[PDB]
Amino acid sequence: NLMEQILSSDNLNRAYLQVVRNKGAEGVDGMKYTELKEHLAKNGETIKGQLRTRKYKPQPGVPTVTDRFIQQAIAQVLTPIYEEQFHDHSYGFRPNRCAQQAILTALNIMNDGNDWIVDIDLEKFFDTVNHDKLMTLIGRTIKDGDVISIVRKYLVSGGNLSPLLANIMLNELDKEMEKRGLNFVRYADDCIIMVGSEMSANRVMRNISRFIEEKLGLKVNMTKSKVDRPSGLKYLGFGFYFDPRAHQFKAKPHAKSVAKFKKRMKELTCRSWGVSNSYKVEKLNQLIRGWINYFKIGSMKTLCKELDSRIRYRLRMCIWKQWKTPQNQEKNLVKLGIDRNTARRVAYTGKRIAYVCNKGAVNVAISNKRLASFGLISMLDYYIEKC
RNA sequence: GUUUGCGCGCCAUGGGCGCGCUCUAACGGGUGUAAGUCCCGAACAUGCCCAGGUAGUGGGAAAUGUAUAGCCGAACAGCAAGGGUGUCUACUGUGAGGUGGAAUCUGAAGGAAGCUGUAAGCGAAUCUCUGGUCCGACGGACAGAAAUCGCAUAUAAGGCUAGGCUUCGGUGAUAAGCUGGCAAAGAACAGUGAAGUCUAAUAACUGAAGCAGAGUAAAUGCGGCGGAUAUAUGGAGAGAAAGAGCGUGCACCUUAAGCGUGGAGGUCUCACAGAGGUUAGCCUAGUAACAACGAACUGUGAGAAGUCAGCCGAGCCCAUAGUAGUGAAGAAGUCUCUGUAAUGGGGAUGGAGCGAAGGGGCGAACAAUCAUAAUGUCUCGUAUUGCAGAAAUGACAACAUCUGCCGUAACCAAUCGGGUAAAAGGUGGUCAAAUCAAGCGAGACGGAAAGGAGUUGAUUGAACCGCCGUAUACGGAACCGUACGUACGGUGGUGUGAGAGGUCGGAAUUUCUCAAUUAAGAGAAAUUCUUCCUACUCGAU
DNA sequence: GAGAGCAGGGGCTATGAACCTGCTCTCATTTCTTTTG
Ligand SMILES: [Mg+2]
Ligand SMILES: [Mg+2]
Ligand SMILES: [Mg+2]
Ligand SMILES: [Mg+2]
Ligand SMILES: [Mg+2]
Ligand SMILES: [Mg+2]
Ligand SMILES: [Mg+2]
Ligand SMILES: [Mg+2]
Ligand SMILES: [Mg+2]
Ligand SMILES: [Mg+2]
Ligand SMILES: [Mg+2]
Ligand SMILES: [Mg+2]
Ligand SMILES: [Mg+2]
Ligand SMILES: [Mg+2]
Ligand SMILES: [Mg+2]
Ligand SMILES: [Mg+2]
Ligand SMILES: [Mg+2]
Ligand SMILES: [Mg+2]
Ligand SMILES: [Mg+2]
Ligand SMILES: [Mg+2]
Ligand SMILES: [Mg+2]
Ligand SMILES: [Mg+2]
Ligand SMILES: [Mg+2]
Ligand SMILES: [Mg+2]
Ligand SMILES: [Mg+2]
Ligand SMILES: [Mg+2]
Ligand SMILES: [Mg+2]
Ligand SMILES: [N+]
Ligand SMILES: [N+]
Repeated sequence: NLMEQILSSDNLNRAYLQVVRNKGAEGVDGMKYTELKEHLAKNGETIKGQLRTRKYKPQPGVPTVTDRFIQQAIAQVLTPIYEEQFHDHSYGFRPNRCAQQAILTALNIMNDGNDWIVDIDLEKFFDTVNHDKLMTLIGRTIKDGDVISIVRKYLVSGGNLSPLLANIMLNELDKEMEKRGLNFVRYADDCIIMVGSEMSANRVMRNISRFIEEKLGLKVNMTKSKVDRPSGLKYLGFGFYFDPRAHQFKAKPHAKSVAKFKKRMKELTCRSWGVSNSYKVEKLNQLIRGWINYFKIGSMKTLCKELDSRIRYRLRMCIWKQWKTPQNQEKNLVKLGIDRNTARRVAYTGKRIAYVCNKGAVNVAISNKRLASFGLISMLDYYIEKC
């Protein structure tokens, strides 16, 4: 019956729509995602019969569009009921779940008083699992042998099937967390487990590693998995800290995520980048919206204002280098309100770009108000608006 | 399409090789056959230091100037022949046009071999040693090339900017260079500063190594080797060594804005004829040119402005033109020494030739594209086999798993000693399974289906970035530039900007027609995209 | 304006780094050219 639910016209159309919304690469067949509608209209009976009589290929990284499409169909039918059996503190590749929820729940549990963190990471996941125990776990849940044959055929050969099957594999780890009596959140093969004591956390860590290497079959990494205080814990891009009052543990953008944002911002504000500065401002704005929307549940106000000053400095260097020329620099400085003596003095200091864009007449002519009216969004103001 | 940028000729105020005349170290001495060379003797004025941040006097150590004949002339100021304008005014031509004034810009990095006065800088054979800088292409530094070696270099080597931490801590002056947060180069100013050399005197009153970070790039950095170095490159030691100015000779050699002179091809104007249109009369264009409207085209003569930008282009065609110009002070040809990566340079004969300019066509060659008997396998059996689950009975008291401590200072955060599967404990018993057995696979082992392991031609190469060698000139030695400076030779790299006009060609959309007044079928008017052309207007070099 | 420091808090991973407040403090520039992306 579950292959009849896979091979039902609504599900096939939704898998097609999700594939053409993804707009992924073609694969080994080379077929376009725009070609998928024609090939469905000309092989609907062929695809459905080749799947129902178990003769289908899983042709083998990017999957082929027909392979990714059938993977989508099985994933849309198997993300429910598996989602019904899942735990509450699992947040990765699930509907209505994200990293923000994980950080909120981790903060609430640490604020209960579970200071010591057990970091457990699963290493090289779909390589490490054997297919038979995974697929008899799926068989414990799914009773239709056609689904078992097609899913195993996809495993012996990313797309939405793979994180679902991974979350099925790690739901046993979550189940034994609930059985053991432990507080945790898990996104997707990265889980932090929160207990109260160092002896407790070491014992929990070794018991978990023994469980995963024995019962689950996966092998955990000795390098990435560790025990740590929340000051030393990163999780889904978030660092952590303790507020000086004891009321809250509070989320912090980790230094790696801050460095990622700074790298993308320094790319988007290159001086020699030949696009117009309105385009750089627009791309910078979109990057700022994405990063602030990810980290608005963290505490980064000093970081936001320092990054604002950095962005404005780099944009002033961009504008000054686009003027390029001492008469052009003097003309625009006089236009923006600098007197001609200071404007000529600064404009014939056009080389030393960083120095003159740091201070003085360039800071007055290219002001924060004028950059705001130019189109630049402050990190601080958008951050205060978001939370 | 970047003031100018073409051919040919002339001319040094440019450079060589000679001849002369004069001058050469503040002012004097010496030393000496011989002094511009080597040595010796003052003052004044700055630089620096006697400091506490200054002045003002007293003092003093190195350094510089007055103060070598002389050179040069700022990114210094002024003058300035000329050039441009779609600005304005006059005159003259029938017109294309021309000439003269004002106004404004310009007078440039390549010949008025522009002119005048500076600031600053420089300023003497040769040898030896040494510092710094530059070069050994281009190319993120491969490939290709005639074109250094090794290493490293974009989740950014490296340099630089502002702080922090840990250790330490007084001689200074000359002085090329280095750096000032980076595309590259210069000039300016500031801070430093290599190599050595020189000094380490006097007296007072009134900053270094490192260390991790942060920020900042149109990318080269370090070391070796070889070479260059008159911005008269910083110095040290030798050196009785040359340097400068003026004049004058050489069938001396060269030069893009100087002087003279040529401008085809296209474009435009006028006058005659023919061809036309319209009312013997008048016109022949315009829309940038092609195209299309239009009667507006064709000859002949007379004139006017005017050329002159490498990118695949040897060579041939048109016309100035076999003309200007060069050639007998000796051409072409031939022979012979040779050089480069390539372009060349001598000689000896020979006796006359050689031979331009702008713009269009055609085009060899080159580059890019375009065309011309197993395994395995489908379906059978054979023995197995991977991973679920349930359970007749045995073996035993240990197996997991979750909660973080002990004492002491009269009172604990290894705050004080010890430990971290440390106390005290909870929680669930722990496996071994005879038997039975799911679904999906995996290999074997055989038996039959099948199945098999260049030529030639066409299109395109629109434009652009350069680098390198020689010659020849400049800004500003080098480096960067002057259209890749230009000319001639070599080499890589990028790829077809916008508007407007045409093609209104090909394909799509709206509406008609055919099909049958049926189609996501075909044709047509319009529209859009698109192939292609046009410096016509910009933009880029 | 961009960039620093200080304190100035408290609690815990306690003689450190986290954050969010302030003060409080500096740095002010070649009055010139040239050439390609
Ligand atoms: Mg004398
Ligand atoms: Mg005497
Ligand atoms: Mg000149
Ligand atoms: Mg000149
Ligand atoms: Mg003078
Ligand atoms: Mg002088
Ligand atoms: Mg000198
Ligand atoms: Mg070179
Ligand atoms: Mg290079
Ligand atoms: Mg760096
Ligand atoms: Mg000197
Ligand atoms: Mg530079
Ligand atoms: Mg200089
Ligand atoms: Mg030499
Ligand atoms: Mg000197
Ligand atoms: Mg010339
Ligand atoms: Mg004429
Ligand atoms: Mg001309
Ligand atoms: Mg030409
Ligand atoms: Mg061309
Ligand atoms: Mg060509
Ligand atoms: Mg021309
Ligand atoms: Mg062709
Ligand atoms: Mg010079
Ligand atoms: Mg040079
Ligand atoms: Mg050059
Ligand atoms: Mg140039
Ligand atoms: N020109
Ligand atoms: N060029």
